[PDB]
Amino acid sequence: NEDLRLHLLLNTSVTCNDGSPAGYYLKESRGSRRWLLFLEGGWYCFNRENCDSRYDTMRRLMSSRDWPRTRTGTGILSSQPEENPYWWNANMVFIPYCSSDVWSGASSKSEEYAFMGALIIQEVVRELLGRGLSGAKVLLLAGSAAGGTGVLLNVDRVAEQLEKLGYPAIQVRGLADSGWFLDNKQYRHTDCVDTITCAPTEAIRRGIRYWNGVVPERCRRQFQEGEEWNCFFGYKVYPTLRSPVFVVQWLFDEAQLTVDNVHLTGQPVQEGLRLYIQNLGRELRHTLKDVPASFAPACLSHEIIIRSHWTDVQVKGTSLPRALHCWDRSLHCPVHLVDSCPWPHCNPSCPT
Ligand SMILES: CCCCCCCC(=O)OC[C@H](N)C=O
Ligand SMILES: *[C@@H]1O[C@H](CO)[C@@H](O)[C@H](O)[C@H]1NC(C)=O
Repeated sequence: NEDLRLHLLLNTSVTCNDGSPAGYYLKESRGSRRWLLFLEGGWYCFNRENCDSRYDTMRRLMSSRDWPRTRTGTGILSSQPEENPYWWNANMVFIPYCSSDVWSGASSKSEEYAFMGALIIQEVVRELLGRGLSGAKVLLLAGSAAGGTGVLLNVDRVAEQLEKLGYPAIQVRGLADSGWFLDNKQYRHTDCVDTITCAPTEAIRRGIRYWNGVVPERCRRQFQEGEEWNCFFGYKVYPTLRSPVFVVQWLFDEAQLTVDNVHLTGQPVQEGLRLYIQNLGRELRHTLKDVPASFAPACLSHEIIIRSHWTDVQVKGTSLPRALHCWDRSLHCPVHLVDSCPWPHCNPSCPT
C-alpha cells in the first residue's frame, strides 16, 4: 500500500548488536525532492551484563531477526495529508535502532556485541543515493529520544559525507525530538547498576568507552581529551553545530526524570519533589533561550513527532507542524515557541 518496505544493508559487515544485518525502511515519492530520515530510539546499554539482560527482555532493539517486512509511517512519517499536512508527499525513511549506542558506535568487533550506529547511518545514506537521494533538495535527519540525541551527533557527519561524495546541493538539516537532556543531579542518588536509573553523566562516561563512540569533531575540540561525554548533551553540542537544527523537547521529559531517579506513582507529589520537577523545567527553559528554532511545551511526556496526535499540540496558538513549516520557509510564522508557564500540564494541549 503506502507502507515503507524493508531493505537490508548490502555491506553485511555493518550489523546490529548480535551480528544480524542492519537495514532501513523506504517509501519512495518520485515527484518530491524532500527526504525524511528518522532515527528510532530506545535507551542503551553500557556494559556486558546490561546488554545481555537487554538481549533477553528487548530483543528487537539488538537484532533484525524479527523485523516485519513492511511498516506504516506515522506522524511526520505518515503519507496521509490529514496526519502530515505539509510533508505527506516526501520520501520517507525509517532506520530501526539496533545498536544500543545512541547512534554513536563506530569501528568493528573482535570475537561480544558490536556497536556500529554511526556506520549504519553512513551506509544508509550511501545506498539511498542509488535510490533517488542523489536528486534531493532537502535531507531532514530526524529522531526521537535516543534517536533525537543521535541527530545531534550525526547531522554534520552526513553533511560532510554528501559534500565528500560530490552532492553539495543537498541541504542537510536536523530535527531532534526528546533528545535534549541535562547532566544534572539526581533527585535521590543511586548507584549505577541498572540502565534507566543510572545518572546521565556516569551513563555516558561508561558508554562512550564501551561503544567506541564518536562525537562531532567541532565539539570534541572544546573539551579535554577523555571528556568527550560532554558532547552527548544538547546544550553543549548545539553551539558548535553547522547544519540548522530544530529542537523539540517537553520541558518535563519523562526519560529525563527516569535517569534522575524520579518515579511518579498515582500519589500526590510532596514538596521538594515538586520543587525539583519545577527546577528542572526552568533549567531546560534556560538552555533553550538561544535556540532560535525550538518547540518546548510545558507537559510531562516523551516523544511526539511520529505519534499520530502530534498535530494537536500547540504553543501560543501555533502547532508543531506549523512551526516546522515556518522553519522550512525561513531557510529558503514564528519558530521560537517555548512555554512560559512553569508547572507541568499548564498547557491545555498536553497529551494524556
Ligand atoms: C544524554 C543521554 C540520555 C539518553 C536517554 C535516552 C532515552 C530514550 O531513548 O527513550 C527511549 C524511549 N523509551 C523509546 O523510544
Ligand atoms: C563495509 O563495511 C566495513 C565495516 O567497517 C568497512 O570496513 C568496509 O570498508 C565497507 N565496504 C564497503 C564496500 O562499503
